[PDB]
Amino acid sequence: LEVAEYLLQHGADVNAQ
Amino acid sequence: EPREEAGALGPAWDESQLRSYSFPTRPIPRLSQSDPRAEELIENEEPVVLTDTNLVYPALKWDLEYLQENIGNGDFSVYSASTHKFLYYDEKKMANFQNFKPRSNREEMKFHEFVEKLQDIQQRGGEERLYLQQTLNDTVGRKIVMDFLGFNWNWINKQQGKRGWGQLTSNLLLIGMEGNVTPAHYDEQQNFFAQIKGYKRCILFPPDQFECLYPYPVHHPCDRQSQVDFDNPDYERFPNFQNVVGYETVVGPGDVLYIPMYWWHHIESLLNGGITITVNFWYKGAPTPKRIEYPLKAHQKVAIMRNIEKMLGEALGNPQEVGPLLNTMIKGRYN
Ligand SMILES: C[C@@H](CC(=O)O)C(=O)C(=O)O
Ligand SMILES: [Zn+2]
Repeated sequence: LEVAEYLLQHGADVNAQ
Repeated sequence: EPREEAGALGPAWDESQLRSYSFPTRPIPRLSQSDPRAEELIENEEPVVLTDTNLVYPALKWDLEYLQENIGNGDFSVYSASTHKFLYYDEKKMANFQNFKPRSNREEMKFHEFVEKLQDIQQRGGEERLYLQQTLNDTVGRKIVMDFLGFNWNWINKQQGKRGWGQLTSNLLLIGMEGNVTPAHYDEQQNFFAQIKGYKRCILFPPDQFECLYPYPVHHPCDRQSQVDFDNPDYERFPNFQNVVGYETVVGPGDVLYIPMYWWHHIESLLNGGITITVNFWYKGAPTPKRIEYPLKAHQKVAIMRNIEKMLGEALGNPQEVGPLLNTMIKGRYN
């Protein structure tokens, strides 16, 4: 179940440098 | 759809102030924060306009004069463009796409200079466009601090807690000229979009329309932005853009739009509506759930696709080799 958890991780990128 | 303003002051805006596009839309609900339907929409991560949060009540008195006198002497990022489109681009990624030349440029500038640049353009009838986009920080003056402290933190903190969101990361101050447009894109954070001055038309698309909006490659400076020119869609490159359907609303002073994480949004300052002012509230999304349930949601597949592109860019040692390998994987095998 780790491959799934790994690929489901998200960042926090937004339209702000 | 335009709401009548109290005191018989007439309709705040008119349909003639809206740009024309090729796709249909249906309205986003406008509800009171006390309405359980509004709570249900936020919990299910669907957009809603909240009309009575008082989230930025102290900021509703903000105009260029008040801000210039009180917002301090810090630097403000101001974008300049000759087109109404202010396409966002990540400057840290331009190295890997050095044939990309943005149509807008960023200039660091004091607030009084931004007002002066605004005034000079207004005077000379020029067609240059400015869009101030600056995260609020501790350089702001005391009166702005007092206003900031006066936001309805009681309400939004309870939202943060009820949804399990992460930290508040930023409050982006947005001051744009009439007719300004931020092209369609999705953000990797939850957003409460608090309108202060002027009116903004917001067109949202759910995450399951990924196939119709064609984001740039992850390693491109315009990562998360749509490749489609909403003004002249190229249906041969982007055929499924003929299937998009938006959720639309016009927010005004006092309104707060919940833009759920991963939802595409196209936002424009109404034509002939004067300057617009907005402050957003960006929160990190909740973690991946303890138990994964199948089949996955659209936004989970988006997270997967992003991570595939990130991994390949790293493993191949060059982001521009990502496309060729992906095509090799699929041609005559999965297509
Ligand atoms: C910057 C903003 C767009 C706009 O208001 O022009 C946005 O996309 C956001 O708050 O997430
Ligand atoms: Zn956004």
